[PDB]
Amino acid sequence: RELIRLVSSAGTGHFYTTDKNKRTKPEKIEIKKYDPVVRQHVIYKEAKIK
Amino acid sequence: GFEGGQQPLHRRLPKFGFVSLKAMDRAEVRTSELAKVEGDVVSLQTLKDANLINQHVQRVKVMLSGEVGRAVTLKGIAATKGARAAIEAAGGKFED
Amino acid sequence: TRNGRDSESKRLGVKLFGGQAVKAGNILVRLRGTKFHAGYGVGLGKDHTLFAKVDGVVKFETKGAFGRKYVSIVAA
Amino acid sequence: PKMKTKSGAAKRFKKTAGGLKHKHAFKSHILTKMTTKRKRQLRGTSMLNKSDVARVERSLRLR
RNA sequence: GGCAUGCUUGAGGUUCUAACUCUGGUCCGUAAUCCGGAUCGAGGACAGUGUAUGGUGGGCAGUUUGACUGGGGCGGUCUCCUCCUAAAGAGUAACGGAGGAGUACGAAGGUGCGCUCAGACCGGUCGGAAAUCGGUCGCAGAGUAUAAAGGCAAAAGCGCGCUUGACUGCGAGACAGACACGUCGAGCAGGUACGAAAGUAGGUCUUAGUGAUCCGGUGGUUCUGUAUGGAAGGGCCAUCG
RNA sequence: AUCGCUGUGAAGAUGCAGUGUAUCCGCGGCUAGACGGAAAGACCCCGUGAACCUUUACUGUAGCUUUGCACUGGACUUUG
RNA sequence: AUUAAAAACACAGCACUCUGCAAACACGAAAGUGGACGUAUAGGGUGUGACGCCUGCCCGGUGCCGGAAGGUUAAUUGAUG
RNA sequence: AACCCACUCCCGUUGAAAAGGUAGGGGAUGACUUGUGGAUCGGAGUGAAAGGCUAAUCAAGCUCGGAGAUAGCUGGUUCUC
RNA sequence: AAUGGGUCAGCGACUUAUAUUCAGUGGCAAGCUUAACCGUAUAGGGUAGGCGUAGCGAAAGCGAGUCUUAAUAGGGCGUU
Repeated sequence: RELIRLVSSAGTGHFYTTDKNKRTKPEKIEIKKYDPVVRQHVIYKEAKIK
Repeated sequence: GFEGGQQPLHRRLPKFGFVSLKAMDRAEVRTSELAKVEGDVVSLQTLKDANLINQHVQRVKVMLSGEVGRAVTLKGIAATKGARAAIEAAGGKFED
Repeated sequence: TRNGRDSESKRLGVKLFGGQAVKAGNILVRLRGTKFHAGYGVGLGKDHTLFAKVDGVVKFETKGAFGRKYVSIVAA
Repeated sequence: PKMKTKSGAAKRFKKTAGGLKHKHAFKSHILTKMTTKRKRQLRGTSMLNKSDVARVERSLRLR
């Protein structure tokens, strides 16, 4: 469970932070989450915290 | 500070900010004091002629903390909303 | 084989016994999995904490099938 | 000036008319384990309670 | 492809004498095995020394080398979770008795709808006590990601369909408590899941799964920004080691 | 104004309790006790004491050594 | 010196190793001086300890000695972004 | 034998003596003993080596300074209700 | 039967400076107070500076409010 970053599909630079088991679920996560800087729900699609 | 050897409060909590060098020469002069200058004018040097404000201060805001007493003129000196209201109410005026 | 090792004794049990005036957020029972169930105006938090949702006095009624102990608050 | 305030105490404890403000611990560098509800409630600038006041303003040279 | 050469530079070798060296000869200062000066010789841009730099370096130096402990040494143990000890509220010691943890999970979360497990029985043409089922009796003994305890029919167990509330801002009020920490949370606002709708949803049946500050790294920012406009650096917010 | 015993007691008593013995004071001897005198125990423990020795503890340093740049030049040849 | 005179140290003899002279080496921030007005049969270090018979096996570790020249590698250079 | 030493016993231990005496003992032409003068000194000398010695002092002399080092330790802390 | 003291007489241990906090006690009072220094000098002068009359915020700033916040909502701190 190495930790990842879920950045917002909207134009902001807001990110939620979580984990993932890489060696079982290697594909990326496209979960719809709530962005506070635009104040609507948008998809989040990211990894690579560095 | 020493708590017997555990981490004391002044090393266990974070440091939180900066001090502004902008505000070392700042000042505030409340409306109770504006009748104390002489000459029917409140200026920066006039507020330094009375001991109402230090030397090496440059920015004065006037806030509302009482009664303005007189009808004074405030040149070059900022004022809050209620204080500008209470100065202009009791005969004062305001320029720069 | 060797043997030490306890834990820090989580202070569980009944706060606010059965006639006491309660305010609308007070912890009733600290609980390790529902000894006492949630009654009339009481809440059942995450770790099975019973808390008060309204004011009144604690009841502690043994009600119904399954022999369950209920904490309820009667607005009195 | 013939009394030296501890400089690490002055960076940690700003004095207001309500007491001595400080920030909280635990909002550094391990922030995925914590829930948002813990990270939300260490975010502000709290007061300093009674057991700590005499020690801190003896360190901050005010006693 | 490159013909040729100079206008250059960088590493080697050989040679030269003029720097430099000589604890070589001979004069002279001088009546001096010092030291200079002159000259002859020999080495020679090496040696050597200054500064920078890698290597070696107990030759020397300043230190460190934990606590508990039926004295000390040895072994063991240090943080966290569950039961007993624990005296029917909390709490409660021992190098007392027993076990565990340093995580998993994008579904093992949310919601709507649906459903009960396990066991004897008796059934012989590969399994024969046993798999697959048809359940008569049944009568929670099953299961719960994981230790133990405590809980589970509104099942918190199990299956399926949709799906992200594993939201943001907070937060009345309590529990715990020396402090730093910690625990629960109705409600309000903004946006969303499911559901026809009441409603449920701020993760997981619950309690372990962890680590302060100071340093640094990264992304924002309304703030600051040492004459001024910017930057640099700092601050706050989010995050990593 | 300084006995014995048996107990008791910070746990081995001239001094406490009970009880026996015992006129007052030397001198010569002997050392069983006064946990006798001498030295703020050397053994043991402890001190976030010290000293000095060791090394493959940590961090350094003298010395030794490598190269760069100076002091340091010309001339050829091989060569990028 | 003042609780240990010994089986301890030394020793002749032995072997290893260094040192070509402005020697290795030592004391000296250096100049200098000892080694030595000596010169490898000399001089320093080390171990062993007259004599007699002898002094076996191992070069992995660590040191010391030599060897190519491949990787690594410092200051200094200062291409490029 | 002198001289130099110090193996043994006994005495002495508040000594005649802060290391001796009496009986015995070892060397006694040498790697001997000794006078006088000189040299080496404090992480520093010298050592046929014992941590020996360096002014009755030695696992780092003495003295004066830093200095009233430091001591979570020991001891003490003075009239009255 | 742990330590210490043979005895006497002298001596021998909470001081001082500078900053500060609290109490008590005074002077002035929305103000109080001077430091160096001047002074025919414990006077008088000198109010530079210090603290108080306003807070909040890390800050810009805004101010009887302010900070957080998308929020005139909540909440923190503050205000005869």
